[PDB]
Amino acid sequence: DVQLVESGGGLVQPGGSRKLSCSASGFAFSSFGMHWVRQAPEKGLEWVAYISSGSGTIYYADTVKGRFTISRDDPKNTLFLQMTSLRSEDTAMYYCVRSIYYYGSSPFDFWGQGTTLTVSSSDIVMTQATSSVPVTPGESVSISCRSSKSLLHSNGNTYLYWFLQRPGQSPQLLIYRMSNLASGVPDRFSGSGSGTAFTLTISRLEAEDVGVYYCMQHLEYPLTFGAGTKLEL
Amino acid sequence: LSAEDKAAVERSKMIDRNLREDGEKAAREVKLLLLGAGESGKCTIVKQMKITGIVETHFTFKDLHFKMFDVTAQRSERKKWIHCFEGVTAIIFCVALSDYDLVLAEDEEMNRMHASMKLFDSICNNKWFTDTSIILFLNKKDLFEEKIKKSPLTICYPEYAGSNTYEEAAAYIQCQFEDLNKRKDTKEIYTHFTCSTDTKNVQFVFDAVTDVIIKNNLKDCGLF
Amino acid sequence: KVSKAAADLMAYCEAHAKEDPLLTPVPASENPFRE
Amino acid sequence: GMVAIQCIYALVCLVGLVGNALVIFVILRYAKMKTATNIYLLNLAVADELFMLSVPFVASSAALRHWPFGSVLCRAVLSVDGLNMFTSVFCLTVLSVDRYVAVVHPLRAATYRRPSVAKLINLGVWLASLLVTLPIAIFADTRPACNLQWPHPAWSAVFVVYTFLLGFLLPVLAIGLCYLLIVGKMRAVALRAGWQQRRRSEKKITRLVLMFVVVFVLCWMPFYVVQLLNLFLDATVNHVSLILSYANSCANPILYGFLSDNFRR
Amino acid sequence: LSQITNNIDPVGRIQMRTRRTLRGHLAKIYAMHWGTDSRLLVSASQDGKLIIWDSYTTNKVHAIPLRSSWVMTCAYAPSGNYVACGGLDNICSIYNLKTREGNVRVSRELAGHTGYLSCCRFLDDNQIVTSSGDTTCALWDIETGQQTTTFTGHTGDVMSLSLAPDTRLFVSGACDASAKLWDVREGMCRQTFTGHESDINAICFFPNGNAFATGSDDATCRLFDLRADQELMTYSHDNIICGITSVSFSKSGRLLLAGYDDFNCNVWDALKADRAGVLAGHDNRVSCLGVTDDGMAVATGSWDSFLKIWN
Ligand SMILES: Cc1ccc(S(=O)(=O)N[C@@H](CCN)C(=O)N[C@@H](Cc2ccccc2)C(=N)O)c2ccccc12
Repeated sequence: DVQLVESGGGLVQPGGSRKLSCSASGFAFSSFGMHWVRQAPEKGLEWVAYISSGSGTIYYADTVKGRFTISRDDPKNTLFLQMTSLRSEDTAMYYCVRSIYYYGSSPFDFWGQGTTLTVSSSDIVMTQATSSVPVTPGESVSISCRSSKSLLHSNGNTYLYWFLQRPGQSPQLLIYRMSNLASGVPDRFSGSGSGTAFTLTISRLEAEDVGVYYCMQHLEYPLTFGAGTKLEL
Repeated sequence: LSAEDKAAVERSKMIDRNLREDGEKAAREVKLLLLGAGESGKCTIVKQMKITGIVETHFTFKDLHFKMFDVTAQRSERKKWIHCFEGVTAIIFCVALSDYDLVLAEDEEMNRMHASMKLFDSICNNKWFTDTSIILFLNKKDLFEEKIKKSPLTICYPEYAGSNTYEEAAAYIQCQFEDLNKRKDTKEIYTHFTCSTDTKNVQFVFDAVTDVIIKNNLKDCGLF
Repeated sequence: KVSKAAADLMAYCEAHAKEDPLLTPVPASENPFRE
Repeated sequence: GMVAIQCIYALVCLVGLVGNALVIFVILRYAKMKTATNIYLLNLAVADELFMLSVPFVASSAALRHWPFGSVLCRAVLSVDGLNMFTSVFCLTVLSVDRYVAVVHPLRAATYRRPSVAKLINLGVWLASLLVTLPIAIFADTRPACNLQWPHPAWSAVFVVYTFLLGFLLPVLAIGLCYLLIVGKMRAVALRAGWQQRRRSEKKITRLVLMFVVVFVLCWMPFYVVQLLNLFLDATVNHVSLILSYANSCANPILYGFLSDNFRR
Repeated sequence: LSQITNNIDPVGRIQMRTRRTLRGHLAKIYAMHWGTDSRLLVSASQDGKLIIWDSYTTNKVHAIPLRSSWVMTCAYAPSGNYVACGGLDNICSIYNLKTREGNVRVSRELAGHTGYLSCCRFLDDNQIVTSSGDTTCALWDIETGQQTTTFTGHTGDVMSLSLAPDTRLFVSGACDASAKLWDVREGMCRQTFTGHESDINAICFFPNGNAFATGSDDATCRLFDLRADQELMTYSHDNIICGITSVSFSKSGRLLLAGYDDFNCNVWDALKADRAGVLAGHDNRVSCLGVTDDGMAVATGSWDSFLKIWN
């Protein structure tokens, strides 16, 4: 049973630090790349920091580069995120995501619950050209997304990830490599595209597919998510 | 592109490092293998350890780890799996001194001493264990000396005629097992007396495997 | 009859020889094994 | 008589050239830098060939009684000549220490005999050798011969004895202590394993570890004692003294790799 | 069959260039297997480690720490989810590659055999054929772990296995110079294959499915059929005085990959038994060999801890 619970419940005053914690359970925390994703109230996701197995590759986003610090503990299975020099734009959920990298892998599988922290008051741009699609169940729904750079590489695969976030829940992967569904997802999500334009078709929509869609690229750091296609009933 | 292949290479290089210590942890420890025919008397060598498919035993003595393997019951011919153990420190042998009079209960025409000696030559003269040392043990020395005062000992070797004393025969059969080997220029043969009395002969095999790993270290230095 | 049964391999080797990179020469760019 | 002196000059170069060409062949085709020892053997193998980059100039200039090439290149050829003889000395020293720590402390040498550390310590003694070689650049001059020029005799005396200790005395004492402790514990293991009689394998080692040290002396000590005769001489004692010193690195290929069964296999 | 096939001849000299060399192992390699994707291949070595190699980038996908270092066989399922490893311990520990955790967890252990496990091959995610050293083979499961069908018809020790394209019938040779075509549905042999004289070591099916190659330790290979069962050709030559450890076919079934244990491999003509290519470069005796289902490259494994990819 994979579980990613975060701690540090409480707003922070500008001019100090919070240094929240995140523990892991049900999986080998040492052999997974931990990601940090922020989400302000009704806003698009944004990658913050990523550490690999053994604290080897530690990347930060230009918004947090030089301000936030990530530190993991393999013997403790606990991820410490030291956040200093905070401001009002740091108000988000701070999702914690695990990821393992190999051929046929499923990156960004499990998302943490996140800590909704509030504060006392180039890069590949992923655009979806659509923010809200009010559609009741009864017909098929297809959601597209664009990219500033062509995601077609030389090896053959196209690195694209879809995430569905339900109201009050954490996102989870839909299709990795733009054509391969993750574990635990029925064959309803069919991903298509070529280079820049992409398509995610749903043959039959249920109460499980109603949420915000994100199209994230994993080409260059910092990682950028989609605009956010919200669904209504 | 280095998008996700860098993390894949970093993961591969991470387990490339992890597999390096595991190879070094397995290299610093002594890997031993013991053989023997029916009633080989292997209960002595497996009892000094501090602790279908073969049995494996771990025991650490004198700040040195030993990985001893017990063949046990293997109805399969050794020709198809004796090359897997090519690289052990010093293969162990366990011959019973009480096998000169009793014959094998297979065809009523083959002596146990000659059958064990035929297995010693089959294990020593092969294209796999040319360099690995052999450590043969003379089990049940009290049972052997009890029967030598009643038997002429000529049952096994008919061309022999000497004294029927333990110290004489233990040294005579020691040189006899040291004549069936043809690789006298590459491998070394050890001989010791093992029994329930005067036990704790692990100091002999500890000094024996120390001699082999140093001979292996001299090969590492390029001196042989 | 085993003589013509031996010739049955001609119907499978000569028909699948086009998609065999080992028997027929293939460019290095199409092969994923490149330096 | 310079006929026999010039004859052995080509003999040292020819016999050593075919020797190093065989060592380079048997290493990068069979060993392929397996561990630290084969990497250390590869160090002196190319250092001997780097030493053969200077032997055609010394043999021909000796017949010319001095150095007619120039001054800018002579200071460079003497630097690399002093660099390789420092490299060959430093190589045999740590290798003997590596051979000492490998047989005496097998569990401790498992972390130091890695191919990673072997390459760092390989060039690590290279930069350390230039550290003892750069004094040849601080006082490099040509006053027609092409030798070292010192302003005071006390400076020339303290310098030749500085490279006598850290270049000859201390390294030959290290290889002697390392090899003696190797055969010392090897004999101690013989008495503990029940082999009180000296076996043929240990006799082969004690003669090999003694041959490495005894040749290193009778080939470098004659080169060091004649330089002290230059400090305070004969016109026929310097020609063959360098010949036997140049024959050291020329006979080392057939001494360390040919005698051992690890390279010829 | 040399009187037939007058239209073909040895195609010059097959020169397969060494493209990739898998480094990282520290012991003797003994088994390997490929897949349809032809990018991930399993390999077993005497160091107690099961590595899932990446064929195109020479990277290690997984490093499974084996409990028994004396592993002699390993298999790669077509689903890419489970891999087996049998050896002297007779414990076919089938692991689970694609798991929810990071480390590879064992799915089911098979400790029902008595002889040494020689070869194992995955039929699917539910059935697996694993041979043993007690002169018999058995069909095993994963979710529960038992022997659905035990084939007891060989007088010698089985060494290798091979699966048909449909995985409904398989041939298997033993040390008694006897091979038998076993069935999976009813579970008994139809006709034996006795044409050799020494210990059969390697068995591999023909890509068409109506034939298979047999490799014994008498320095020769043979090609038997499944309809009339009579030897058509012999891969005998006086230049080979060594044994045989592996045999395989290409995608077209024309270039037979014979992994002789003389430190070099040989690419034999599968229709005329003529030396077409000699893959040399291995520093030790080869033990395993496998051709990808795509047919792009051929991986050869020796006891020098090196896995060479030929293309
Ligand atoms: C004890 C000692 C004395 C003198 C020098 S030294 O700095 O004088 N160099 C050496 C180089 C010998 N390999 C030399 O004795 N060189 C000759 C022969 C020669 C060499 C190259 C070109 C031409 C001739 C000479 N007459 O220069 C030393 C250098 C390093 C270490 C110890 C030294």
